[PDB]
Amino acid sequence: VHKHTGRNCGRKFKIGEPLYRCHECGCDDTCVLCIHCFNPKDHVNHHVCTDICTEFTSGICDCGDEEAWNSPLHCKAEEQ
Amino acid sequence: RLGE
Ligand SMILES: [Zn+2]
Ligand SMILES: [Zn+2]
Ligand SMILES: [Zn+2]
Repeated sequence: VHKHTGRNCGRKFKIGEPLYRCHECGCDDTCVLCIHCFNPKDHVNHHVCTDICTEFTSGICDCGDEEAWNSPLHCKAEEQ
Repeated sequence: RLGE
């Protein structure tokens, strides 16, 4: 359902929705992952922070956009 | 990305 094989996720966050950042994996502070995409197995000993999309905040999940990540990601939605 |  949340699978996006061959392309980026690009899910636009809604108010109150959680999002993920990894200090090690993100190219900068703005690189984020939705809950359907964030895979714990990609960030075992990494520094991960969960945030919440506010009224004052907007944008999209970067899962599958290689420009956003220092390391290749393994999308959670791909797992069976 | 997230911003704004
Ligand atoms: Zn996503
Ligand atoms: Zn994904
Ligand atoms: Zn990471």
